[PDB]
Amino acid sequence: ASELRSIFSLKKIADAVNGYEEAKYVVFGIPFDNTSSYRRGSKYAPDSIRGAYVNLESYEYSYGIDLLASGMADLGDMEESEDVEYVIDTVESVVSAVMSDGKIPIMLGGEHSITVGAVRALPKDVDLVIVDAHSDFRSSYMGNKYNHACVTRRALDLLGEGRITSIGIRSVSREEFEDPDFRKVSFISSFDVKKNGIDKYIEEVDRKSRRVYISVDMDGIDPAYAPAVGTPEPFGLADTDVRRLIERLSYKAVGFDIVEFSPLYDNGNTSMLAAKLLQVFIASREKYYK
Amino acid sequence: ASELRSIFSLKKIADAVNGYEEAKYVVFGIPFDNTSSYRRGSKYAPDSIRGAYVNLESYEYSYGIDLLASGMADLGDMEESEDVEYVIDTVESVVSAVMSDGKIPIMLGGEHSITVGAVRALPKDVDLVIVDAHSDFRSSYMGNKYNHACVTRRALDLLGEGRITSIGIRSVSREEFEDPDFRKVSFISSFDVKKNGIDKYIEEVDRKSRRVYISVDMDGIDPAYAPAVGTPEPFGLADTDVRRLIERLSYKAVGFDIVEFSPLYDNGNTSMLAAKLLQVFIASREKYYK
Amino acid sequence: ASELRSIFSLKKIADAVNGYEEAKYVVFGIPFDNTSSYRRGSKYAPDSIRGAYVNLESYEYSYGIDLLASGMADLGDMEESEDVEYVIDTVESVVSAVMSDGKIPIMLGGEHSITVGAVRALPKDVDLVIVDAHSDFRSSYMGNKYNHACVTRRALDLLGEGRITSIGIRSVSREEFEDPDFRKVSFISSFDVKKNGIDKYIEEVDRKSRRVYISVDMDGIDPAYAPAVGTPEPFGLADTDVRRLIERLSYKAVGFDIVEFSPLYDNGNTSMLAAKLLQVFIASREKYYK
Amino acid sequence: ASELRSIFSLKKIADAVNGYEEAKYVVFGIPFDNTSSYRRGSKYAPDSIRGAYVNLESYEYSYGIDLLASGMADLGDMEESEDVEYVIDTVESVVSAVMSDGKIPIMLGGEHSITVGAVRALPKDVDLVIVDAHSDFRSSYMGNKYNHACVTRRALDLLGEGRITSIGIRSVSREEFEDPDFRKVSFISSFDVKKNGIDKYIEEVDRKSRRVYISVDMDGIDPAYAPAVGTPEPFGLADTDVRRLIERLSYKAVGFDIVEFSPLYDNGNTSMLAAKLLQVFIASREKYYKEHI
Amino acid sequence: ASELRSIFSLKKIADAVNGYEEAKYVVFGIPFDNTSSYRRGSKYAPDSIRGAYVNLESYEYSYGIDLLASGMADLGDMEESEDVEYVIDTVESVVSAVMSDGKIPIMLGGEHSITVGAVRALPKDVDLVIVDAHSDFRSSYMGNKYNHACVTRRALDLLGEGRITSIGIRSVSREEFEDPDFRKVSFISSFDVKKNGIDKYIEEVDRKSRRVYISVDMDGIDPAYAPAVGTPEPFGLADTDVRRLIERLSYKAVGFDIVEFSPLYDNGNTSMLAAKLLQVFIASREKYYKEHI
Amino acid sequence: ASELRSIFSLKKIADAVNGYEEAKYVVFGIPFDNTSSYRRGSKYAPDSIRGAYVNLESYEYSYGIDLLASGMADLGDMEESEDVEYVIDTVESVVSAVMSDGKIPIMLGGEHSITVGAVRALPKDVDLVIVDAHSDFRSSYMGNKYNHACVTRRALDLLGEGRITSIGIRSVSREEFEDPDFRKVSFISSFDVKKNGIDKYIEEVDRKSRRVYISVDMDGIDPAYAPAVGTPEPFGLADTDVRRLIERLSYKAVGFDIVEFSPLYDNGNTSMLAAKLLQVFIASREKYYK
Ligand SMILES: [Mn+2]
Ligand SMILES: [Mn+2]
Ligand SMILES: [Mn+2]
Ligand SMILES: [Mn+2]
Ligand SMILES: [Mn+2]
Ligand SMILES: [Mn+2]
Ligand SMILES: [Mn+2]
Ligand SMILES: [Mn+2]
Ligand SMILES: [Mn+2]
Ligand SMILES: [Mn+2]
Ligand SMILES: [Mn+2]
Ligand SMILES: [Mn+2]
Repeated sequence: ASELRSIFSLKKIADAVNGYEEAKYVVFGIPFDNTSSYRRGSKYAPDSIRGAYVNLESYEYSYGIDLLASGMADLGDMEESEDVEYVIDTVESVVSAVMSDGKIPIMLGGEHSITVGAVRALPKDVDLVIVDAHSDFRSSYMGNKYNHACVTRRALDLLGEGRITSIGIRSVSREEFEDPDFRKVSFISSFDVKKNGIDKYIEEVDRKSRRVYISVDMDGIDPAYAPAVGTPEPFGLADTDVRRLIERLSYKAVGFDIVEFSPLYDNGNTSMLAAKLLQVFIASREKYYK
Repeated sequence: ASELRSIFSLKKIADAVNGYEEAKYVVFGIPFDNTSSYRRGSKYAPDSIRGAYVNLESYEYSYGIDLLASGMADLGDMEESEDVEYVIDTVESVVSAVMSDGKIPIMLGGEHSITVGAVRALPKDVDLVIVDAHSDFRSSYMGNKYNHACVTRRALDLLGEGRITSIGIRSVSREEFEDPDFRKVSFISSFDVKKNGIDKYIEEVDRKSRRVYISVDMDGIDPAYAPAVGTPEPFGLADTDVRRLIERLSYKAVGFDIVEFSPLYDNGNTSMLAAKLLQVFIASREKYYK
Repeated sequence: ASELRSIFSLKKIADAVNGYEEAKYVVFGIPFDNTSSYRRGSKYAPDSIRGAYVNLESYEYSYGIDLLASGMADLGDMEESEDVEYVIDTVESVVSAVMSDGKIPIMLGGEHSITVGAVRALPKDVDLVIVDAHSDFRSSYMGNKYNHACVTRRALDLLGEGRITSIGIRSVSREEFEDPDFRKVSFISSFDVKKNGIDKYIEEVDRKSRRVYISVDMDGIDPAYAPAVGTPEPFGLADTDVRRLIERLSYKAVGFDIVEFSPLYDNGNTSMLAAKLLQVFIASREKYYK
Repeated sequence: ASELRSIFSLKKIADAVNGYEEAKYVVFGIPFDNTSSYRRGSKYAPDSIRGAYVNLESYEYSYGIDLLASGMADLGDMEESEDVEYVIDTVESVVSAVMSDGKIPIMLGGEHSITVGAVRALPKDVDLVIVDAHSDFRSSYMGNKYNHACVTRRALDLLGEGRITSIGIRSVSREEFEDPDFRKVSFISSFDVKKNGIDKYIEEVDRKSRRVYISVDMDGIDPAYAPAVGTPEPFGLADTDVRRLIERLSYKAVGFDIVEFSPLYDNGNTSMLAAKLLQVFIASREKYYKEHI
Repeated sequence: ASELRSIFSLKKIADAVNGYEEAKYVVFGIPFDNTSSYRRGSKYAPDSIRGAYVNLESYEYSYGIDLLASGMADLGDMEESEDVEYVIDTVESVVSAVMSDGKIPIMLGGEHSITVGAVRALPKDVDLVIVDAHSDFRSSYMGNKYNHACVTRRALDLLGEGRITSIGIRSVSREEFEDPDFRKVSFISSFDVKKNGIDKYIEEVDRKSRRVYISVDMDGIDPAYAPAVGTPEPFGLADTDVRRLIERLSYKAVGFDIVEFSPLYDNGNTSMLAAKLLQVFIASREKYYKEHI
Repeated sequence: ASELRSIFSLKKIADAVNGYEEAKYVVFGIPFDNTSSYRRGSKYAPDSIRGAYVNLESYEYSYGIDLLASGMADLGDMEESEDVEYVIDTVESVVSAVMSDGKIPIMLGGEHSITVGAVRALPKDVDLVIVDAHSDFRSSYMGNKYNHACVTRRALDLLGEGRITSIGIRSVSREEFEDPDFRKVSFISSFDVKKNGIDKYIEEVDRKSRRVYISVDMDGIDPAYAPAVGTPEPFGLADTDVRRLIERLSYKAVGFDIVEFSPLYDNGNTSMLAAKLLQVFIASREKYYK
């Protein structure tokens, strides 16, 4: 009976051996999809990342870290729901608790809008850093203020100006651009990165900010390195630009998330890049602290 | 921390609420693939069946049973291995234990050859009932006696004549047919079923056998109702023939298994039929005992 | 400029050569999708049906009817929305308007929930005829009484006992089976049909009803024939069982809708089946009024 | 040097072991497609059939015939060409030739219009038996008489009345149905079959004809069994219906072909049925000659 | 009755709001394919482009141009035809016509051979700028002069020397390379670009030509960015390289087209780049006329 | 009968018009696959490369070389086997025989493990050059020392220090990093290449080595360019980095293999890249010996 628990186990991130009590890093999943209009399937993103992860080594070669000894847990997934507001509420209290207990939340989702709940838990020293191809700055979309095209908006409301940066941007609504409050966020385009490099904007954030929260909207990355994103936008960042950003900023991170790609639209390469960025986050941080 | 175990959970069959201790039905998964030459992916079958299952109702309408109150557990999956012999050994001891403890093993696999381990645990009153498009009767295949094209062979060696029946058969090797021992198994073709019906051969088994073990090689079923099978064979059984067989024989079953289909070769309809047959098995049996 | 309109045209059903005024059958799409919790994509089915239509002939062989002279019209799609109530309200209006004008509404939708709007606009002497794998009889699903899992409950409230029949049903939640009002609807299982034939249940309707509305939730059909449906359920009707029903009730029908299949889950076959069901409705009816 | 030819071989039908001269059954591909409108990819069918064959046993259980010892050869594929007339003319020579030598041509194709070729080669006693969802009976299509929707018409031009049957049909253009010549061919609807059984229509042909040529347009079968046909038509024949047709008629068959499916549109199940249907033709024919000769 | 036309509409480019008469930019599809050998499905490109466009914003951030107020119209698609000459002749009339009215034709196609049409309509001052992985510069292919591998050749026949440039090329048949006439066209290799930057070659064209027509053969782009092109060729141009080409040249452009990709071969990313490239042409051109007129 | 052989032919590389005797480059396939534990399908890559080849021209533009007159040969495939050792033994023989005859072996395989056989047949003055994402330096994997995760360990045993260089490496298990013998191989990261360029590492080989063998494990290339590889790893080489290496070492090379990509995981692009790498090897070399 226990000899059976010893032989069989449910699906998990391979290196998340530690339970919650002992974990420095707490990986969890939020299967929410219900405001996405173009491609659907983000619901299934966490699970497919658990799938991809087996192909990965328990040791990170670039950083010289063994993830097996990094203290990761995987709680799994929350109930599927159709209600953005309930989903946001739950994220909020979950992120509170992890952070409160001296741990670092790593949230795997479907949609971007779950990040709103995370922002709600941010203290005043923490600044927000987004990777994204769109400014999610609409006042509302589809009669919902929590449509995943409003996340940058919701974040402004909660944090104020001189607090939020988003990088990769190359899709913006007119309604958004003409808004006065638009200038209250630092929007950095993919074209800017392609011209001046990534380190320049990584510098600005590393100077200005005591602590950070990193949210990765997968579609900021060019479709070539990430085909399965929910809303593809040509001319985007390189997977290495996002690696570099994470690499540099992870020592100051209170929390992390990866959102907005759909396992049903490719054969696994995107969920692979996702699982790998989850590695870069934990490995770069452990090297730093040693 | 416990409020978290209350919100998050790892992937499972939805109705497998009960732990091992309280379960009448013990679902587990065996991710083995390593002798399959044509299509690969059975490794991933159990997981995809967990996936499909959510679309299903917790109540069975045809049998009037609520699976939530049927006492199912899901232990999960065993370690992936390349070694048929190790995999077979482990299956053997697992099946022993469940049966020994008054419970009914329900094994989700990749390859058929894992059934060999199950047979090894069968008492003398139990007879074997297979659904399959091939006689897996080769003496050996690819320098392995445990190649999944030898399962009917291995089963003969263990059980003797007048013990094994396989239904759906429409692919047979010459080497197999010319073997003297071939007649020691009751091979029933799909063509026979299409002519005389299924109930006829279900009758023969229900008369002759005190108890049974049911093993479903998914490819016995016609490709139309099951596209993702590992080795497709046209002109095969109807999904309802297999339903009917299970429906009728489940009250005498000591154990069950579903094998030989690959989630990567279709969009989920096959793993759906699989998950549904898992239902028909438990529901038809609970109705009988009431 | 007018010689251009004669050289280019927008995507249409190739036999819908008549404008509204001069039409007997009015074809329109509803790209609504937003309560489907398994497979998503319904939204795109109208477009795809138009696409499949090109492979069909103008002359339906089995009825000596030429569809190019059947008075068909194609109005395209209604703007996408996330609001169920609002979508239903609009449907109610379009449907009422069209029947008032002595025309017949062929509604190509996404979800089944749009059928509610059609039900609202129905005269005391029209009964509802549904093909479906599920009873769709929930009082409410996922915080909503217009969830597509409720379309039959909603039909009941509008129409009362002895007006609604649903064929193909094999998936029922227990809450629905136990609700007292369940029996006020003639629920016919696919098992009943495979056993007693389809004509038996057709006779039961042709007798008891002066006029009808036909709703095809495409999953009533076995996944062998409609693999692209939103919620597959094995052991279903044959495509020829549905053809037969349409063939037989087409002369009494006031309207007709087709729902619940995501064209993304296959390579065209399902939407071809949907396009052929369309061509059947219009040819069997006209053949009649010859 | 020659040890290498012993280790490596080009791709073919695994049982096609003999050279042409020693072969009874000569399997060959014609990758032609350039008249097909709706789904394209027929060109690759013969290759995909060779690939699926590996999954099949060399011995056919239901006939008790070992295909390895049934005198099969595989010539491979013909060059691709955009010209219909050029292919049809090429087929005709290849069909005539193989029949002269008392061999049995099995033509794996793309489109159905390659069949026209084979029909030019037929003696007066041979009748044509077609499995198809449409009456490819159209005077012309897209400024082409040899367009793959006109195959039946071009067949009637060659054979005349009472020589041609086509089974499974369920899609007909009024221009064909209104032709006086339409009744000069036997058309059996997939609905006929589903109502009267296939055997009835098999019985008629067997009694009437002394020899046949069998042409299988893969879309005559219901899309559930052949999902990857070039022009799908629901409410078709059962995969078993076509098997029974072949089982019962292969002993009189002078030639055979399989056409109009496209491997790009599924994961292999359609080319697997196509390969099985080819086993069935050879095997059931060998069963006849082992029993009655 | 008329309330219904207010609720329902046929599918088109979401921003193509104006009728022809009031339009500056006239977008139209030509679903023609019947010369394409390797991957097929170009026919469906224009439809798939309209479908991806829904994912794009009506306002283009990098140019500060609202497309809804840029005078776009969408005529829809032309009948399908199997005849190359017939389509090319049809295009030529449609291109001439739209240019006469001082409008700007945006031709969404399948194959590249539709471009020939548009080239017949060009005035003497207009030069042709082609993005392509091959030199579709072949005297004939498969007994066809208007075969889609001969587009460049037929272009030279019409314009003569110094009038034509083609960028990104990395696949050439020796029969072309050995032609004396090969040097009468400017061919810039994708390797040239990757070495010297795209701007260099953009500078040359801008200085030389007073006006241009831009033809984008989608396979000139590296398969990483356009996976679903009809004839993929690795080591291609960056998606950004083509954007820069358009950005910089759309103010002189009398016409534009996008061709030779097939939506059947991916999940939408290629038609999404195709739709973005069309936004880029219109937007960057409007930016010029808002700044300098 | 002989006029038939002139009209039909079996699947071949369209420029391999010469028989063995008259050939300088000998192209052969090894459909071996049976130690790959993630994606399976390598086995089919030779066939697919032949298929992609049809889209290529006979004349390679960038080298003024006509491949129809380069003395190429295509021998087809070796019978499938499940035995690694045996496959390797056969490879060893074919490779030795071919180099002895002063011919160059282009081996199109499935797995990387076949390269071992080629390594066995190498003279004291030929160094090994590998493109790969992983170090492949395990002493043994999954109960086997000829697992494809070991191909570099096995290379070392045969060749000793200062003879083996591997470029693109970004995935290393810790056991390999810690083994003392690790440093006896020149391991070049894809990060090193993106930073310092590729030419730097090419110079390092062109100098230190008289002659070489080139092995392309296709996953060394970033999933953007070879999405169909057996084990994807993000942050990799550009396809042009590999082209460059081949361009530069082709004149010293004694053999050349291409491995580790399953054609099932894409729609042709990877095998096109593999076919183009083939055409590069043969054109860059010949251009040279002009
Ligand atoms: Mn976002
Ligand atoms: Mn975004
Ligand atoms: Mn089996
Ligand atoms: Mn089997
Ligand atoms: Mn339903
Ligand atoms: Mn329903
Ligand atoms: Mn035909
Ligand atoms: Mn046909
Ligand atoms: Mn071109
Ligand atoms: Mn091109
Ligand atoms: Mn590797
Ligand atoms: Mn390797």
